[PDB]
Amino acid sequence: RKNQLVPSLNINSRSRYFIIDPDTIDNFDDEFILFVKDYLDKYNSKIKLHTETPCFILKTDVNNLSEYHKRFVSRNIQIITGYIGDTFYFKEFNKEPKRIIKDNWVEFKARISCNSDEVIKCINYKKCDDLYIVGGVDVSLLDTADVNIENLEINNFRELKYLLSMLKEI
Amino acid sequence: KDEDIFILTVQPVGIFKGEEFFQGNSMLPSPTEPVFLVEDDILNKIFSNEKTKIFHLG
Amino acid sequence: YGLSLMVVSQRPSEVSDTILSQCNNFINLRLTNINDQNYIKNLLPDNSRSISEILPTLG
Amino acid sequence: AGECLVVGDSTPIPSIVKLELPNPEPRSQSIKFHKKWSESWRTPSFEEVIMRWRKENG
Repeated sequence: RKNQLVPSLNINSRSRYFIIDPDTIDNFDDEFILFVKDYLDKYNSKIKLHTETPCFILKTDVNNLSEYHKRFVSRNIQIITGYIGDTFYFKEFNKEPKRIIKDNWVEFKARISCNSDEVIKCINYKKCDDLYIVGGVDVSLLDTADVNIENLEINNFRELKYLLSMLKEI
Repeated sequence: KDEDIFILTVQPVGIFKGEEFFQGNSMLPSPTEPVFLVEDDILNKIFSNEKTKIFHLG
Repeated sequence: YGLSLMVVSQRPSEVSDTILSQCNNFINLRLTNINDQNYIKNLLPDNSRSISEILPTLG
Repeated sequence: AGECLVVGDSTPIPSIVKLELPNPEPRSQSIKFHKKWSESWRTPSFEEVIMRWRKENG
């Protein structure tokens, strides 16, 4: 399975979306931030060639997204959610980050949100290139017209890193 | 004239797709892509390899 | 039939061209003669004709 | 290795062709010096070779 994903994971300008179920994987609340931190240092590090922002959609409630946002802020990682309180904003989620090449600065590096009807509609508006469903999710309101639907199955974050070519051993 | 120029002209002599070395001038790198010197771990696979027909020359 | 040759010479331009042209491997040390350098560059494959300019400066 | 340039009247565009491998393949008359030098000492039949040298003069 790892060798089947390497050709797609080698393109710098390629949009990847993630659909993750927190319950399927173990120790999600204490290792998801580290997984994001060591995913972007490898796939979203270059300021010119890595020109598309990853999107992580978690099957959880809105009230749990603030904790993830503040945990990310504590680690000095800039992300957007699209929620401020309990109201979702279409413009904020779909905005394109601004880049300053001479300063190696980008305003945000990930779109971390929850699984909801409003969020799913935003995904369909701007279709991605690869979609990774992790843990098993319905995904019945998403337009899979010209999008790869590679289903990844794991039991821990080490396996996900091994599959995504971020670690040489299981 | 207060113009700092540090330009190196290099020539491709192979690729490192995976854990093995393939020769040939192909897969031109995109602009603004880092150069990372070279490590002894990857140089020990291009030359040393592993086979009975190995002759050391320093 | 099972023979091989190792031609060693400090003046490659003065060695017979019929024999030096059959050599496939070259171990070139420092060369300070223009004619010898040109002859070696002609013998060497095009894959190394760009790195062959380091011959006069070999330590 | 295994690629040939075809230039002639039978083709309109000269090109490089990756030739396949024969099945069965011809015999290879190549001597590997290093693997033959890695074995034990070999003593040839000096009487047979000089006898052939003497007899095969015409």
